[PDB]
Amino acid sequence: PSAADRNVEIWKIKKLIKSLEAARGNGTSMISLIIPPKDQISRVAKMLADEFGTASNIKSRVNRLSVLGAITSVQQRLKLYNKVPPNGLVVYCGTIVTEEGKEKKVNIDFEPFKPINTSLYLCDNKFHTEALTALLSDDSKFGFIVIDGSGALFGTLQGNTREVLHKFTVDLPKKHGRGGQSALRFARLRMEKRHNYVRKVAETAVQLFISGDKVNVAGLVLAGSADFKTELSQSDMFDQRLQSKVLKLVDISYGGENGFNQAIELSTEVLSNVKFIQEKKLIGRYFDEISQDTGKYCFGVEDTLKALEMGAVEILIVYENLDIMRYVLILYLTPEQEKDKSHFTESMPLLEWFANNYKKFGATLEIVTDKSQEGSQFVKGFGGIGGILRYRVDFQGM
Repeated sequence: PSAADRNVEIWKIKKLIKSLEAARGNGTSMISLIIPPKDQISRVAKMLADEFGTASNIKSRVNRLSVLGAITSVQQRLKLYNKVPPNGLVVYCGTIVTEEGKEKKVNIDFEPFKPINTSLYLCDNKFHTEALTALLSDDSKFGFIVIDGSGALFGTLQGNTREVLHKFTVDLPKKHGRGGQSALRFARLRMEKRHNYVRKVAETAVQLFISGDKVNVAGLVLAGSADFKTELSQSDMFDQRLQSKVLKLVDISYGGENGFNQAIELSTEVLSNVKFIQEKKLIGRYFDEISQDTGKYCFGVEDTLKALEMGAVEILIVYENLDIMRYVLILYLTPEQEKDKSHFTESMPLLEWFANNYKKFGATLEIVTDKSQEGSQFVKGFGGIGGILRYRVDFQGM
Protein backbone atom coordinates (compact mmCIF):
# COMPACT_ATOMS: atom_id res chain seq x y z
CA PRO A 1 0.00 0.00 0.00
CA SER A 2 0.93 3.80 -0.34
CA ALA A 3 -0.66 6.74 -2.20
CA ALA A 4 1.72 9.16 -3.96
CA ASP A 5 3.68 5.99 -4.66
CA ARG A 6 0.47 4.72 -6.19
CA ASN A 7 0.27 7.80 -8.40
CA VAL A 8 3.75 7.36 -9.76
CA GLU A 9 2.56 3.99 -11.00
CA ILE A 10 -0.41 5.55 -12.82
CA TRP A 11 2.00 8.04 -14.48
CA LYS A 12 4.04 5.23 -15.96
CA ILE A 13 0.95 3.50 -17.29
CA LYS A 14 -0.19 6.62 -19.15
CA LYS A 15 3.36 7.10 -20.41
CA LEU A 16 3.39 3.45 -21.64
CA ILE A 17 -0.11 3.64 -23.09
CA LYS A 18 1.09 6.68 -25.06
CA SER A 19 4.10 5.09 -26.73
CA LEU A 20 2.14 1.81 -27.26
CA GLU A 21 -0.59 3.46 -29.30
CA ALA A 22 1.93 5.51 -31.29
CA ALA A 23 3.14 2.26 -32.91
CA ARG A 24 2.00 0.28 -35.96
CA GLY A 25 4.40 -2.01 -37.94
CA ASN A 26 3.69 -4.39 -40.84
CA GLY A 27 1.12 -7.14 -40.33
CA THR A 28 0.33 -9.86 -37.74
CA SER A 29 3.46 -9.09 -35.75
CA MET A 30 1.93 -7.29 -32.87
CA ILE A 31 1.29 -9.31 -29.73
CA SER A 32 -0.86 -8.10 -26.86
CA LEU A 33 -0.85 -10.59 -24.03
CA ILE A 34 -2.85 -9.89 -20.93
CA ILE A 35 -3.14 -12.62 -18.34
CA PRO A 36 -5.68 -12.35 -15.53
CA PRO A 37 -4.72 -13.25 -11.91
CA LYS A 38 -4.90 -16.88 -10.79
CA ASP A 39 -5.34 -18.02 -14.40
CA GLN A 40 -2.49 -20.38 -15.32
CA ILE A 41 0.72 -19.64 -17.20
CA SER A 42 1.23 -23.07 -18.79
CA ARG A 43 -2.23 -22.72 -20.26
CA VAL A 44 -0.74 -19.72 -22.04
CA ALA A 45 2.61 -21.33 -22.80
CA LYS A 46 0.80 -24.12 -24.68
CA MET A 47 -1.47 -21.84 -26.68
CA LEU A 48 1.81 -19.99 -27.66
CA ALA A 49 3.47 -23.29 -28.59
CA ASP A 50 0.36 -24.16 -30.58
CA GLU A 51 0.24 -20.85 -32.35
CA PHE A 52 3.99 -21.21 -33.12
CA GLY A 53 3.50 -24.70 -34.57
CA THR A 54 0.66 -23.44 -36.79
CA ALA A 55 2.71 -20.44 -37.93
CA SER A 56 5.61 -22.76 -38.77
CA ASN A 57 3.57 -23.86 -41.77
CA ILE A 58 2.86 -20.37 -43.16
CA LYS A 59 5.77 -20.64 -45.60
CA SER A 60 6.20 -17.07 -46.94
CA ARG A 61 9.52 -16.43 -45.29
CA VAL A 62 8.78 -12.81 -44.62
CA ASN A 63 5.30 -13.51 -43.21
CA ARG A 64 6.50 -16.72 -41.54
CA LEU A 65 9.59 -15.12 -39.88
CA SER A 66 7.32 -12.28 -38.79
CA VAL A 67 4.86 -14.34 -36.83
CA LEU A 68 7.49 -16.75 -35.51
CA GLY A 69 9.59 -13.95 -34.03
CA ALA A 70 6.70 -12.33 -32.30
CA ILE A 71 5.64 -15.59 -30.61
CA THR A 72 9.17 -16.45 -29.81
CA SER A 73 9.56 -13.00 -28.31
CA VAL A 74 6.64 -13.26 -25.88
CA GLN A 75 7.51 -16.92 -24.91
CA GLN A 76 10.90 -15.68 -23.98
CA ARG A 77 9.41 -13.12 -21.59
CA LEU A 78 6.84 -15.49 -20.18
CA LYS A 79 9.58 -17.92 -19.10
CA LEU A 80 10.78 -15.33 -16.61
CA TYR A 81 7.57 -15.53 -14.67
CA ASN A 82 7.08 -18.68 -12.51
CA LYS A 83 3.34 -17.92 -12.24
CA VAL A 84 0.91 -15.08 -12.58
CA PRO A 85 1.66 -12.61 -9.86
CA PRO A 86 -1.24 -10.90 -8.12
CA ASN A 87 -3.10 -8.30 -10.20
CA GLY A 88 -1.88 -10.37 -13.17
CA LEU A 89 0.44 -10.02 -16.17
CA VAL A 90 0.60 -7.63 -19.16
CA VAL A 91 2.87 -8.33 -22.09
CA TYR A 92 3.59 -6.50 -25.33
CA CYS A 93 5.89 -7.83 -27.99
CA GLY A 94 6.53 -7.15 -31.57
CA THR A 95 8.34 -5.48 -34.40
CA ILE A 96 7.57 -1.96 -35.46
CA VAL A 97 8.81 0.61 -38.00
CA THR A 98 10.60 3.44 -36.23
CA GLU A 99 12.29 6.66 -37.29
CA GLU A 100 14.45 6.38 -40.45
CA GLY A 101 12.18 3.53 -41.51
CA LYS A 102 14.32 1.17 -39.33
CA GLU A 103 12.93 -1.73 -37.28
CA LYS A 104 12.48 -1.49 -33.59
CA LYS A 105 11.61 -4.49 -31.41
CA VAL A 106 9.31 -3.97 -28.44
CA ASN A 107 9.58 -6.21 -25.32
CA ILE A 108 7.28 -5.33 -22.41
CA ASP A 109 6.23 -7.62 -19.55
CA PHE A 110 5.08 -6.49 -16.12
CA GLU A 111 2.53 -6.65 -13.26
CA PRO A 112 -0.03 -3.77 -12.89
CA PHE A 113 -2.71 -3.33 -10.15
CA LYS A 114 -5.73 -5.43 -11.29
CA PRO A 115 -6.88 -6.44 -14.81
CA ILE A 116 -8.98 -9.50 -13.97
CA ASN A 117 -10.51 -11.95 -16.48
CA THR A 118 -9.47 -9.62 -19.29
CA SER A 119 -7.41 -12.56 -20.48
CA LEU A 120 -6.20 -11.13 -23.77
CA TYR A 121 -4.44 -12.63 -26.72
CA LEU A 122 -4.37 -10.66 -29.94
CA CYS A 123 -2.05 -10.59 -32.90
CA ASP A 124 -2.77 -7.46 -35.03
CA ASN A 125 -0.99 -4.50 -36.73
CA LYS A 126 -1.49 -2.52 -33.46
CA PHE A 127 -1.04 -3.00 -29.76
CA HIS A 128 -4.30 -3.25 -27.79
CA THR A 129 -4.35 -0.95 -24.74
CA GLU A 130 -8.07 -0.57 -23.83
CA ALA A 131 -7.16 -2.83 -20.98
CA LEU A 132 -4.57 -0.40 -19.70
CA THR A 133 -6.55 2.85 -20.09
CA ALA A 134 -9.28 1.17 -18.00
CA LEU A 135 -6.93 1.01 -15.03
CA LEU A 136 -7.26 4.75 -15.60
CA SER A 137 -10.81 4.73 -14.09
CA ASP A 138 -9.47 5.63 -10.66
CA ASP A 139 -12.19 7.94 -9.34
CA SER A 140 -11.75 8.64 -5.63
CA LYS A 141 -14.85 7.53 -3.72
CA PHE A 142 -16.07 9.60 -0.77
CA GLY A 143 -18.11 8.79 2.32
CA PHE A 144 -21.21 10.74 3.36
CA ILE A 145 -23.00 10.70 6.77
CA VAL A 146 -25.82 13.22 7.03
CA ILE A 147 -27.29 13.48 10.55
CA ASP A 148 -30.47 15.29 11.49
CA GLY A 149 -33.03 15.64 14.26
CA SER A 150 -35.57 13.44 12.51
CA GLY A 151 -33.31 10.81 10.90
CA ALA A 152 -29.85 9.91 9.59
CA LEU A 153 -28.44 8.93 6.17
CA PHE A 154 -25.33 7.34 4.63
CA GLY A 155 -24.23 7.38 1.01
CA THR A 156 -21.44 8.01 -1.43
CA LEU A 157 -20.29 10.45 -3.95
CA GLN A 158 -17.74 9.21 -6.45
CA GLY A 159 -17.16 11.25 -9.56
CA ASN A 160 -20.70 12.16 -10.55
CA THR A 161 -21.96 8.79 -9.29
CA ARG A 162 -24.41 9.47 -6.46
CA GLU A 163 -25.36 6.57 -4.17
CA VAL A 164 -27.78 6.41 -1.25
CA LEU A 165 -26.83 3.45 0.84
CA HIS A 166 -28.79 3.12 4.09
CA LYS A 167 -31.25 5.38 5.90
CA PHE A 168 -32.87 4.84 9.32
CA THR A 169 -34.56 7.26 11.69
CA VAL A 170 -35.28 8.34 15.24
CA ASP A 171 -38.06 10.28 16.90
CA LEU A 172 -36.34 11.83 19.91
CA PRO A 173 -38.22 12.99 23.09
CA LYS A 174 -40.13 15.85 21.45
CA LYS A 175 -43.47 16.45 23.27
CA HIS A 176 -43.76 18.56 26.47
CA GLY A 177 -47.31 18.11 27.75
CA ARG A 178 -49.33 20.54 29.92
CA GLY A 179 -47.57 20.45 33.24
CA GLY A 180 -47.77 16.66 33.02
CA GLN A 181 -44.12 16.05 34.12
CA SER A 182 -40.90 17.78 35.26
CA ALA A 183 -38.55 19.90 33.20
CA LEU A 184 -35.38 18.09 34.32
CA ARG A 185 -37.13 14.76 33.91
CA PHE A 186 -37.47 15.85 30.20
CA ALA A 187 -34.10 17.28 29.55
CA ARG A 188 -32.81 14.13 31.23
CA LEU A 189 -34.54 11.74 28.85
CA ARG A 190 -33.37 14.28 26.28
CA MET A 191 -29.56 14.14 26.61
CA GLU A 192 -30.15 10.39 26.72
CA LYS A 193 -31.86 9.51 23.45
CA ARG A 194 -29.43 11.76 21.61
CA HIS A 195 -26.51 9.73 22.95
CA ASN A 196 -28.58 6.73 21.70
CA TYR A 197 -28.45 8.35 18.25
CA VAL A 198 -24.93 9.74 18.55
CA ARG A 199 -24.32 5.97 18.72
CA LYS A 200 -26.70 4.01 16.47
CA VAL A 201 -25.58 6.43 13.79
CA ALA A 202 -21.84 6.48 14.58
CA GLU A 203 -22.30 2.72 14.67
CA THR A 204 -24.31 2.11 11.50
CA ALA A 205 -21.51 4.00 9.68
CA VAL A 206 -18.50 1.99 10.96
CA GLN A 207 -20.55 -1.08 9.90
CA LEU A 208 -20.66 0.59 6.52
CA PHE A 209 -17.88 2.92 5.34
CA ILE A 210 -15.10 0.98 7.08
CA SER A 211 -15.66 -2.37 5.37
CA GLY A 212 -12.74 -4.82 5.62
CA ASP A 213 -10.60 -3.53 8.54
CA LYS A 214 -10.14 -0.29 6.58
CA VAL A 215 -12.35 2.57 5.41
CA ASN A 216 -13.57 1.59 1.91
CA VAL A 217 -13.55 5.33 1.09
CA ALA A 218 -11.06 8.17 0.82
CA GLY A 219 -12.78 11.21 2.35
CA LEU A 220 -15.88 11.05 4.55
CA VAL A 221 -18.03 14.16 4.94
CA LEU A 222 -20.29 14.60 7.98
CA ALA A 223 -23.19 16.94 7.30
CA GLY A 224 -26.14 18.16 9.41
CA SER A 225 -26.85 21.03 11.87
CA ALA A 226 -26.24 22.47 15.36
CA ASP A 227 -23.35 20.20 16.50
CA PHE A 228 -25.54 17.10 15.97
CA LYS A 229 -22.36 16.10 14.12
CA THR A 230 -19.69 18.00 16.01
CA GLU A 231 -20.73 15.74 18.91
CA LEU A 232 -19.89 12.91 16.53
CA SER A 233 -16.42 13.72 15.25
CA GLN A 234 -14.70 14.58 18.56
CA SER A 235 -16.52 11.69 20.21
CA ASP A 236 -15.51 8.23 21.52
CA MET A 237 -18.35 6.06 20.22
CA PHE A 238 -17.37 6.90 16.62
CA ASP A 239 -13.68 7.70 15.88
CA GLN A 240 -11.08 4.97 15.36
CA ARG A 241 -9.50 5.68 11.97
CA LEU A 242 -12.82 7.15 10.79
CA GLN A 243 -12.40 10.31 12.83
CA SER A 244 -9.00 10.41 11.17
CA LYS A 245 -10.26 11.06 7.64
CA VAL A 246 -13.26 13.39 8.18
CA LEU A 247 -12.72 15.86 5.37
CA LYS A 248 -15.51 18.46 5.72
CA LEU A 249 -18.02 19.36 8.45
CA VAL A 250 -20.81 20.83 6.39
CA ASP A 251 -23.79 22.70 7.75
CA ILE A 252 -26.98 22.13 5.80
CA SER A 253 -30.55 23.18 6.53
CA TYR A 254 -32.93 20.22 6.58
CA GLY A 255 -31.15 16.96 6.17
CA GLY A 256 -31.73 13.39 5.11
CA GLU A 257 -31.63 12.79 1.32
CA ASN A 258 -32.65 16.33 0.51
CA GLY A 259 -29.69 17.65 2.48
CA PHE A 260 -27.60 14.94 0.90
CA ASN A 261 -27.58 16.84 -2.36
CA GLN A 262 -27.02 20.04 -0.49
CA ALA A 263 -24.06 18.24 1.23
CA ILE A 264 -22.73 17.03 -2.13
CA GLU A 265 -23.22 20.36 -3.94
CA LEU A 266 -21.27 22.15 -1.19
CA SER A 267 -18.52 19.51 -0.84
CA THR A 268 -17.60 19.61 -4.56
CA GLU A 269 -14.22 21.43 -4.98
CA VAL A 270 -12.64 19.99 -1.96
CA LEU A 271 -13.33 16.57 -3.60
CA SER A 272 -13.04 17.69 -7.20
CA ASN A 273 -9.73 19.30 -6.53
CA VAL A 274 -8.19 16.87 -3.96
CA LYS A 275 -4.98 16.24 -5.97
CA PHE A 276 -4.47 19.94 -6.76
CA ILE A 277 -5.01 20.53 -3.02
CA GLN A 278 -2.38 18.14 -1.77
CA GLU A 279 -0.23 19.19 -4.71
CA LYS A 280 -0.45 22.91 -3.72
CA LYS A 281 0.16 21.90 -0.09
CA LEU A 282 3.17 19.94 -0.98
CA ILE A 283 4.78 22.63 -3.06
CA GLY A 284 3.87 25.20 -0.47
CA ARG A 285 5.70 23.32 2.25
CA TYR A 286 8.60 23.22 -0.16
CA PHE A 287 8.51 26.99 -0.76
CA ASP A 288 8.45 27.23 3.04
CA GLU A 289 11.97 25.73 3.45
CA ILE A 290 13.25 28.16 0.90
CA SER A 291 11.66 30.85 3.02
CA GLN A 292 12.74 30.01 6.66
CA ASP A 293 16.37 29.69 7.86
CA THR A 294 15.83 25.95 8.45
CA GLY A 295 16.31 25.74 4.70
CA LYS A 296 16.13 21.96 4.18
CA TYR A 297 15.60 22.35 0.48
CA CYS A 298 17.33 21.74 -2.86
CA PHE A 299 16.66 22.31 -6.52
CA GLY A 300 18.02 22.28 -10.06
CA VAL A 301 19.30 19.01 -11.60
CA GLU A 302 22.90 19.07 -10.42
CA ASP A 303 22.33 19.61 -6.69
CA THR A 304 19.21 17.50 -6.56
CA LEU A 305 20.90 14.50 -8.10
CA LYS A 306 23.86 15.40 -5.89
CA ALA A 307 21.68 15.62 -2.77
CA LEU A 308 19.76 12.58 -3.95
CA GLU A 309 22.96 10.61 -4.56
CA MET A 310 24.33 11.41 -1.12
CA GLY A 311 22.14 10.98 1.93
CA ALA A 312 18.39 10.78 2.30
CA VAL A 313 16.32 13.77 0.97
CA GLU A 314 12.68 13.15 2.08
CA ILE A 315 10.61 13.94 -0.99
CA LEU A 316 11.76 14.36 -4.55
CA ILE A 317 9.64 16.82 -6.41
CA VAL A 318 9.48 16.74 -10.16
CA TYR A 319 7.35 18.40 -12.86
CA GLU A 320 5.32 15.95 -15.09
CA ASN A 321 7.06 17.32 -18.18
CA LEU A 322 10.72 18.14 -17.91
CA ASP A 323 12.57 18.79 -21.07
CA ILE A 324 15.57 16.83 -19.73
CA MET A 325 17.17 13.72 -21.21
CA ARG A 326 19.58 11.34 -19.50
CA TYR A 327 22.04 9.34 -21.60
CA VAL A 328 25.02 7.04 -20.89
CA LEU A 329 25.05 4.41 -23.67
CA ILE A 330 26.01 9.88 -17.51
CA LEU A 331 24.84 13.28 -18.78
CA TYR A 332 21.68 15.27 -18.06
CA LEU A 333 20.92 17.66 -20.85
CA THR A 334 17.89 19.65 -22.01
CA PRO A 335 17.09 19.72 -25.68
CA GLU A 336 20.30 21.80 -25.80
CA GLN A 337 21.40 18.26 -26.74
CA GLU A 338 22.00 19.48 -30.34
CA LYS A 339 25.69 20.25 -29.70
CA ASP A 340 29.24 18.85 -29.43
CA LYS A 341 28.32 15.52 -27.84
CA SER A 342 31.80 14.09 -28.63
CA HIS A 343 30.49 10.55 -29.47
CA PHE A 344 29.82 7.34 -27.49
CA THR A 345 31.84 5.93 -24.55
CA GLU A 346 19.77 4.27 -22.41
CA SER A 347 18.83 7.77 -23.66
CA MET A 348 15.95 7.71 -21.14
CA PRO A 349 14.07 10.91 -20.22
CA LEU A 350 15.11 11.96 -16.72
CA LEU A 351 11.75 11.60 -15.01
CA GLU A 352 11.37 8.26 -16.68
CA TRP A 353 14.56 7.29 -14.84
CA PHE A 354 13.56 8.74 -11.48
CA ALA A 355 10.40 6.57 -11.42
CA ASN A 356 11.93 3.15 -12.07
CA ASN A 357 14.51 3.52 -9.33
CA TYR A 358 13.64 6.09 -6.65
CA LYS A 359 12.31 3.43 -4.28
CA LYS A 360 16.04 3.07 -3.46
CA PHE A 361 17.17 6.54 -2.32
CA GLY A 362 14.96 7.33 0.65
CA ALA A 363 11.50 7.00 -1.03
CA THR A 364 8.62 9.33 -2.07
CA LEU A 365 8.45 10.71 -5.59
CA GLU A 366 5.96 13.49 -6.30
CA ILE A 367 5.24 14.34 -9.93
CA VAL A 368 3.46 17.69 -9.95
CA THR A 369 1.96 19.93 -12.59
CA ASP A 370 1.97 23.56 -13.42
CA LYS A 371 -1.79 23.75 -13.01
CA SER A 372 -1.30 26.08 -10.06
CA GLN A 373 0.67 29.12 -9.01
CA GLU A 374 2.70 26.78 -6.85
CA GLY A 375 3.58 24.31 -9.66
CA SER A 376 3.90 27.00 -12.26
CA GLN A 377 6.45 28.82 -10.05
CA PHE A 378 8.12 25.55 -9.12
CA VAL A 379 8.76 25.16 -12.83
CA LYS A 380 9.14 28.62 -14.24
CA GLY A 381 11.21 29.52 -11.21
CA PHE A 382 13.31 26.57 -10.13
CA GLY A 383 13.39 24.29 -13.15
CA GLY A 384 10.68 21.99 -11.81
CA ILE A 385 13.03 19.59 -10.04
CA GLY A 386 14.00 20.02 -6.41
CA GLY A 387 13.59 18.29 -3.11
CA ILE A 388 12.67 18.59 0.55
CA LEU A 389 15.84 17.50 2.33
CA ARG A 390 16.08 16.06 5.86
CA TYR A 391 19.08 18.09 7.07
CA ARG A 392 20.80 21.12 5.60
CA VAL A 393 23.36 20.51 2.90
CA ASP A 394 25.85 22.94 1.48
CA PHE A 395 25.98 23.49 -2.26
CA GLN A 396 28.86 25.63 -3.52
CA GLY A 397 29.44 27.28 -6.89
CA MET A 398 27.91 26.08 -10.18
